[PDB]
Amino acid sequence: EKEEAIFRSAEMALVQFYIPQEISRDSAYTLGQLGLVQFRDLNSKVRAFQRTFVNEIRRLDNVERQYRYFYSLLKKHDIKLYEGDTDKYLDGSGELYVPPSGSVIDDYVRNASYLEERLIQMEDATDQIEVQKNDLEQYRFILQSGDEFFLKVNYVTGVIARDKVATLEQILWRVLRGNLFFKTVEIEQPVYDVKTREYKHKNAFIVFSHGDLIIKRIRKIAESLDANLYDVDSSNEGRSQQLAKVNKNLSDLYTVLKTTSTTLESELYAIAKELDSWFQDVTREKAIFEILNKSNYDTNRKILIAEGWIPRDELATLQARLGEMIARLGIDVPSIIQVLDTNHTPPTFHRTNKFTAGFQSICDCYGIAQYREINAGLPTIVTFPFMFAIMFGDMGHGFLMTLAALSLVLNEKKINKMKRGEIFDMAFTGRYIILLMGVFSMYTGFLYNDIFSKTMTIFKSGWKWPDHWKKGESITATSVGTYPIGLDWAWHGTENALLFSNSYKMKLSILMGFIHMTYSYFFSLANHLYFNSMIDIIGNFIPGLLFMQGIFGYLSVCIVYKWAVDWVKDGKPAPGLLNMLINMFLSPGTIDDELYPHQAKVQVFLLLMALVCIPWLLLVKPLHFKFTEDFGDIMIHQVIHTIEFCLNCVSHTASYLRLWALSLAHAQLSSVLWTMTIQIAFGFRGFVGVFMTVALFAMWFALTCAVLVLMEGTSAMLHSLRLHWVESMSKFFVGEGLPYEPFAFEYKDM
Amino acid sequence: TGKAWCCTVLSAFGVVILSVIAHLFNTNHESFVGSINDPEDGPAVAHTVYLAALVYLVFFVFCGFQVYL
Amino acid sequence: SFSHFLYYLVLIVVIVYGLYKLFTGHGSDINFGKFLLRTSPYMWANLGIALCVGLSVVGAAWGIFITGSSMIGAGVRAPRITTKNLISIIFCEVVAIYGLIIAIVFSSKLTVATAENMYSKSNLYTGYSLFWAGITVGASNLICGIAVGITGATAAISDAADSALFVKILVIEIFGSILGLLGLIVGLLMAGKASEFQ
Amino acid sequence: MTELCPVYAPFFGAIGCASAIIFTSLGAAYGTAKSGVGICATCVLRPDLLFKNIVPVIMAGIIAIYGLVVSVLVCYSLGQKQALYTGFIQLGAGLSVGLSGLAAGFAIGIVGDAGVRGSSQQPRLFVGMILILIFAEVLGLYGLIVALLLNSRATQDVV
Amino acid sequence: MEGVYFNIDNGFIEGVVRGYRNGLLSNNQYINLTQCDTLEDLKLQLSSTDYGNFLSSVSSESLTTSLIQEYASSKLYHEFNYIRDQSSGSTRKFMDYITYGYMIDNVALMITGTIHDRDKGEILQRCHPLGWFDTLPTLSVATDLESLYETVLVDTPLAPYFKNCFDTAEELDDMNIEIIRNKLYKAYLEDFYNFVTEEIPEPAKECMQTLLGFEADRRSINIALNSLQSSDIDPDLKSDLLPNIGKLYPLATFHLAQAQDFEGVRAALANVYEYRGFLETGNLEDHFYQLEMELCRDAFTQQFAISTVWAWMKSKEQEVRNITWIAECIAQNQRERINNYISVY
Repeated sequence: EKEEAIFRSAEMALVQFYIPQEISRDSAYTLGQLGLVQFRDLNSKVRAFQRTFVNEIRRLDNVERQYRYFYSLLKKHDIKLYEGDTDKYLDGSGELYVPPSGSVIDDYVRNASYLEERLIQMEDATDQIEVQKNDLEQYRFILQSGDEFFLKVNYVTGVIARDKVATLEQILWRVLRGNLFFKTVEIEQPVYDVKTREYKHKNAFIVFSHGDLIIKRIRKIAESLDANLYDVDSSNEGRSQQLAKVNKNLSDLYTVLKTTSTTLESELYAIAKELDSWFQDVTREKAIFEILNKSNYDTNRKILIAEGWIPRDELATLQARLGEMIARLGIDVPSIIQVLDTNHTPPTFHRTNKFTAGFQSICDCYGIAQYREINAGLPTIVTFPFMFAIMFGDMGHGFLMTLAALSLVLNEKKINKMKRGEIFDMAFTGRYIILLMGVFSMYTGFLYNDIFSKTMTIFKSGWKWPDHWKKGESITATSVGTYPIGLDWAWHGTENALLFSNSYKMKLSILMGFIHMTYSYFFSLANHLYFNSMIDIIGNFIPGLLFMQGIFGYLSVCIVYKWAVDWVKDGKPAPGLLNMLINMFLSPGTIDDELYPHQAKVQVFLLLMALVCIPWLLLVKPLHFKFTEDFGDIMIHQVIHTIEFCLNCVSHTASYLRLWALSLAHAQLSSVLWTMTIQIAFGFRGFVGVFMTVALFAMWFALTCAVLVLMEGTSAMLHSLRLHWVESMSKFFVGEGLPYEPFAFEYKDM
Repeated sequence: TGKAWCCTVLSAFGVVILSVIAHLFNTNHESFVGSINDPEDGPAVAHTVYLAALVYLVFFVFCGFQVYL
Repeated sequence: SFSHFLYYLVLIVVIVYGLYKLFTGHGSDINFGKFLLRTSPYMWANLGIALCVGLSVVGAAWGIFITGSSMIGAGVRAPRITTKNLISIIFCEVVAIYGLIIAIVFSSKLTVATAENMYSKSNLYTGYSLFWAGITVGASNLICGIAVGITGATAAISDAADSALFVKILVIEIFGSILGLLGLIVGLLMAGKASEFQ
Repeated sequence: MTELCPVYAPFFGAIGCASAIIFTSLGAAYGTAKSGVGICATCVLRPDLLFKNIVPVIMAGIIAIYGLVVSVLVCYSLGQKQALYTGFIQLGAGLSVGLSGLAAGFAIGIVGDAGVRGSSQQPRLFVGMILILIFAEVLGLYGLIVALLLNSRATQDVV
Repeated sequence: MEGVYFNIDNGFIEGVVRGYRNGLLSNNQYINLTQCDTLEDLKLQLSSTDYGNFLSSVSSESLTTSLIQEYASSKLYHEFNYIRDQSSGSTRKFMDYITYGYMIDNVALMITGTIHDRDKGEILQRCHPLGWFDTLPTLSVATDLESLYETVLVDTPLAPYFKNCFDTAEELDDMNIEIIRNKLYKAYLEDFYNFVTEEIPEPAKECMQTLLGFEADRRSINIALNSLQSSDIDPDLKSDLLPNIGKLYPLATFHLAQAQDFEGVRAALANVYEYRGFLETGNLEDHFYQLEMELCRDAFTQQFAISTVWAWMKSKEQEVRNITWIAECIAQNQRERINNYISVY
């Protein structure tokens, strides 16, 4: 049974293949069909041109260049490439398929070369015919111009690109000064330059001059620019005769071009029906020969030594498949699999699924986890959606996003089958991400009592407004209870509502961020335990843990305790926790209001603990290394880490206030949109009122889905990513791992 | 069909929402007619929002039929 | 330059006005003390809170563009740096959060004073303290952000050049990122003995 | 005109309602202009990215939205006989949102231009640009928030 | 400071240019190229660099040293023109100023071909693409400078640099082309130095002043040494060719103008300590290229400077030459001088 590799990377095994040469080409093909072995470069010191399989790779590169020329021709002429072979090789299933024979690859190479020469000569002939046709057509257009064109040899007539006609006119004016008679008429249909196969707008230009030297100078000036000059006799009868001659020439050239293009298109259609298969087959052969290029060819023997990383659970499968290959070949060979014990950084492999793949990609974008290190995707599966939800907190927007994600999830098969754009592909891949974000946003908005900027009144409020009051009279409510779930709806639209919401959400963000950083730090502890780094536990984990606790965990505990204490009933002032924390450093031992008994002594002790832990974290590990020039590197790294950690506690606690910031802003923008868009509709009645309601709700929903669901939603999704990449993964994620990219065959699109 | 899909989605979202809003107005919910700045009459705003919801329902049914065909 | 000409004209006008008041026996008519005493401390406090947040944000944004523009250019060939040097962009955005924090803390002192106790010793002191503490925090965060962004751009380019370089330039950022912190601390010390307007 | 509520108190709040939109619309215009220049330079080669390199021009507009929100909240707290404290608070709330949005826009522009120019070459950079752009945008948010908090005090406990 | 306002427009430019720089071939890569036994091996080795699949469309039989040089140069010029397509304002003017030298070079190649009756197609193929202007092929019509300027070069950005080239005779020849090309590079370099001093901010103002002073010094030394071969030229005429922005100016440039022998040039360069051993021994061209590479390397130590676009173009241009040189030693099999590939990065 394959181990689950989501909590930690899959256990990796290095394996030597002593691949016999006579079956090497086949062996690689199986190792590429499994898609499980990540081969090491044993010839890393060998130059690219000095490697053993360089010539075969060069042959395959030439074949792929010829195929890339064939594709270019298939795109120049509007001929569709016949895609296929997606299910021919059963890619990703791990099942073996008989590879192309060496004779088949030789035939592919020879046919590619032969088609290269044939297509080169056919394209040359077609291009010559096309340029002749373009020249004749331009000459015909010049001849067909009205006599007024030749009214004002005695002149130079030609065709020149519009982007050059102004330059030509300016140059001719300068050459002839004021004696310029440059006429130009636009050619409606652009001409195709075969040299670039580019559509260029052109003008028929005529310049009148009498001097033979002046005429020659004008012709040279025009031809220096990409202009084609033509001879015209200026006589209507003679011009018509020349036009008829050009028409006859074009009639012959049209048939010649038709025949040549018919042959060329026949060849291209023959190629198109099989080009994809040839490309897929040659790219796989080039791929197996690059893999073998990483092997050490024992010249004295006839075996290639290939070192590859494979998941240990997959190891047995590998052997089985190799055995199958032998059973297919019928040859008797020595042990082709030999597990190896070497101190080489194994690749990081996390076994994911359609659910965990999105979050694993989210965490991998930052970096690849160290081998068998605590994976940040498993905790992000929940923590990235919920930190977003805190930043979002609305049942309406959350429900809209949940439905948007459900549209992708329920139709996941159909969307997977079709092609997707980059933005749509990203949205679909993170479809479960967005589903969780929407669900948790609904939950948080329920706790915030925020649905489309409005509040729900499910439960009896804990506040009772005065029995009677007059219109406009400032009334204050009295606490008769506590709202069971979520924020009490009593302070909806109240003057002081914002003061309570801000306090609550600041404290919520602080507590949640501290809990999420403590969880990450204990993940770091788990990493230390797994790698048996007791020195990291003693000199890195415990000191930093004490430093962060004594300050910010103490702040969190004080927040909770202050919430749990009835100050008004107890007759004690409500201490300011921010001023308590500030005085805990700037003025130790001076407490304006006593939160709890012996507060001053405890605060002094915690400050002393942090001030002792800073030296602890800074010195214990480097000194342990010294006592057992590298000690210099250890000391420098420890100093940097300690400064970073001490500053990061504060900068990370302050940063998680972005949860409150974005939640508050989302709520305020939602309420403001409600007031601007749909609240006005309630002010108008009748047909006007109904139309205003319809239009204003249309605008409100458009701005809610656009601004408050996608725009604000994207922002909150990306501030959740930083709280994970910078505040969560800064605590335990060493990173700098080797991504697992096993040698596998995949359809390669041209 | 994209226009029809967008319109029918925007119409269901608005049939449901305006029906709920009209029900809250008719029941004189505090969150909707509890403030002096809020509309003085609840049932009349409920009627207007109900008519708007009926317009959106007509749009929804028409665009759903268009999507069907 | 038009700006330099305007500066010189303003200086000359100020000098001439001061000399006219001084010579005519009315030098005391230009009374900065009366201006400070009679200007509402509310104006000073609110200007301090607005300039704190705004200048902290300005430095954060100024650094984010310097670091962000050099990360993007360097990531064309070395996209691996994009996430690695993003810590630089967090040192630029953290000064802003300091300013915001200070604004929150200083806004707690924006109470409403009574008419008679408006220009008192405590209220004038609270106005001056919250104006100058906001100025200090905002300008320190401005400098720290612009400086940390300039270091982050260098760090991104170095990381693209060689990965091992980044950790050595990040240290410089850690040196710069503290400069706003110090300002923050000093701000908290300025407005420390300031009280809500009463 | 009361001691606490002079006739010139509405001057500051009206200048704050204006400052919020004027400076969050300056920043948004700067960002939109530079991001659009980048988009026009890139989409000549890569039109397929156009309806996805529009993000910076969408974030700059969100800066303008943050100051249309602070402006509309500050304009409804404006009164003929509103206290000088309220006027100063409304000026500070518009100075904060407007300046923070200017900074955020100026940064959104410079960073969106760079990221659209680089994304036409390295698509993986699009994620980098959007992340650097969400931190330029948050600056403006932080201004709005301060502004919002300011307005939560502008009219309250005020005589 | 340099960093504050530099990245508002040139941050992406400097990042991309510095990424291009990181792709500059190192000494180890040059040695690996040296060991290549064939142009196919050279292509394979270059594929491992940031050159990558730049010859992937070239068949084995089509691999030639000229083709490799053309493709590497085209890659460099496409990178340059892209960077220009991302630049604006002062940087666009700076990058346009870099192209004006290639244009002066092309004007001389075009007019030199017109006076030798060589086909315009080959003459335009050999022309530097960066130095292209719309009317460059039209210089293949006239011989006298009067017609060429009054018809072509007045509208080009080279027009301001035609203020001392009219003195020569109407008839035009190779010596007159060299005189016109040196006058156009003197006026250009003085204009590009002024543009750097006034508009290009520091430390790209100092870096670009140093890199243009080196260019002017190299031009002056080469002009003097070429005039040495000629029977005699008026020292006043020589002074009209020597740029007036370099370290040599105004003393060493003067002494070079009145210099009439190799020892005269050596005496002139003795005073200046930056070019002591250039004429003492070795190859002068190699000495100049090594000094240019050292100056460009120094321009890369200074960030928030657009002097790095110039330092990347001249470094990369040396790289191409180096590759070409190596390619020659591989194509022609003369490997004795293969290691003279001037490497600084």
